[PDB]
Amino acid sequence: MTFEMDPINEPTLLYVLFEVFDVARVHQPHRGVIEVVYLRTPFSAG
Amino acid sequence: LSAANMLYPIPPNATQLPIPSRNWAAFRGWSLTRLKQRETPALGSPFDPY
Amino acid sequence: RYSMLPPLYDTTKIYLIDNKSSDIQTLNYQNDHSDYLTTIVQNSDFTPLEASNHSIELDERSRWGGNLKTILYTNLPNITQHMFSNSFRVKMEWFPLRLPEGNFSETMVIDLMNNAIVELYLALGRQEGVKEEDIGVKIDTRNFSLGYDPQTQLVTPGVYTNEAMHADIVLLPGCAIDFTHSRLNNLLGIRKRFPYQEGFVISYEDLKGGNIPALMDVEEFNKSKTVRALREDPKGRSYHVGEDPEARENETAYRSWYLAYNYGDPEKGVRATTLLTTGDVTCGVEQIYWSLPDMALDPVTFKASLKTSNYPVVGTELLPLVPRSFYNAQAVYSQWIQEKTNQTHVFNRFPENQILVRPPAPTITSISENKPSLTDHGIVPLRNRLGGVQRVTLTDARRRSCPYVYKSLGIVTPQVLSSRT
Amino acid sequence: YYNSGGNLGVLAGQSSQLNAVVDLQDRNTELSYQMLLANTTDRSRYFSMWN
Repeated sequence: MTFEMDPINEPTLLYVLFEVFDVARVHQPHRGVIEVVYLRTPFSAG
Repeated sequence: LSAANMLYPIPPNATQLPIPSRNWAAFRGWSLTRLKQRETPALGSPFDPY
Repeated sequence: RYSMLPPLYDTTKIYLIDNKSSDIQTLNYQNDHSDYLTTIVQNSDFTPLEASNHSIELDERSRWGGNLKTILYTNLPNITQHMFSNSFRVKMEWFPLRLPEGNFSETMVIDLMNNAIVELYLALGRQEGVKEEDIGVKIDTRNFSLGYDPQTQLVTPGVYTNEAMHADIVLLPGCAIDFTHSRLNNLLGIRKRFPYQEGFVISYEDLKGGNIPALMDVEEFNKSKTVRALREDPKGRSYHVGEDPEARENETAYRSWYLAYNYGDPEKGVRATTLLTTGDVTCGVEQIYWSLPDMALDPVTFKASLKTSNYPVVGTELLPLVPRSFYNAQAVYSQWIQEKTNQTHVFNRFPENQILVRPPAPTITSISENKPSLTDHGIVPLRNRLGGVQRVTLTDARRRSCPYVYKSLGIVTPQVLSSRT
Repeated sequence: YYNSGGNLGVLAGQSSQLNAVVDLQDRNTELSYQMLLANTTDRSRYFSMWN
């Protein structure tokens, strides 16, 4: 990606955010067991 | 905002160029907006002295 | 299996290098060199902060173990407030003392202790009206029994033998030293015979039976063939020869824990309460509880608590504080040369007093040293979802998060153990 | 604290003893809650029990 921007004096930062699929399903087998599996699909996670 | 936010610093002029390789499955799109370095904090630490 | 790379099989190597923690400084603003955060994922394709997102997922069909290898080298100074190696307490009351921090030898620490005692005497200890020789605390590595002829009940030479033997505690009636929260006893050499009870509160009236024998006048002997004790220092300091009732008048009022440990009742004296120990300048060698919350499964009967130091312990090893002993035959001569070159008499403020003189340097100098240590901690159970960001914490034996740790490196080799789960 | 590495929501069962919450340096859950409220409900009306 290349960004052309209006220049301003004070130093700044870019906050591009990639819209992804960030989901998590919670499985509760029995009486005090909670297991959550995460999945961020483009940006690998969980 | 199922998303993955990445912040790239900007010297007070001109343009910039991000990002290396990856996979790109189930990608939904982009959302871009400029913030100020002074205003944006660092959330990765218990305290931000700067 | 690692995402965006072909899967690996059987074993592999995971490096918890602390140098990678300097690439994610955003996560380690408040973290020292012993409680930092690192990233396992080491690939140049991503910045380290982004590579911290990815996680290494060992297969869930096996219980993955791991051999943990450690490289550690802490630059811990000998005398610290962190290790309770500088605290001190002297009664006459109950004035605490502090020693300057830094790496010092046994004789240097003894000299600093004496200097601190003298300085506290000069600070409000003498303004109230206490005469300067009435100081009742001294640490003299001497045996006040050499050349003590029983028939004359006095030591024949006019000077106490200036040898090393073992460090002791010299106590006058009244004033005494009682340190329980400090570890100076480990380096000077004394330990409780029955610890765990209350603390180390050896004082006067405890060292009964070891009063320092007096010394005879060499000049008066050569002048008139007469024998009597030194009742007066040439500079004007009484030796308390006639004091300390219930003890014969040929002994001074000082108690001298050494010569009270020996030449005394073993079942009733200080022998039954304290025992000699070789001077370990490291204030007692300790161990570091290697702790790592993320990959290693919690060992048996440990729980993850709130304290940043009270994390579950993955492994342990000896603290790299190895006291190496040096031998110098002319230790006293070297001490005299050092005193001359110091150009000041701060460490020896009573060169003429036979009891208040600066203690001789021991012939066995055992200055501490810091060395890197590589240890193998055996097989450690792991998880199946080893994350990117990991916490690596090294803590004291009391779970106090020792901050002097430098270059703490851990290597983990996963292995397959059992099956399922 | 939501996405700091040092501070985590270690919510877990008594027997599993494994964290059920993971946050990795990217999920701006604060902005997530902001957008969620701004989309589901109108935000010109102030609710005082939260801010």
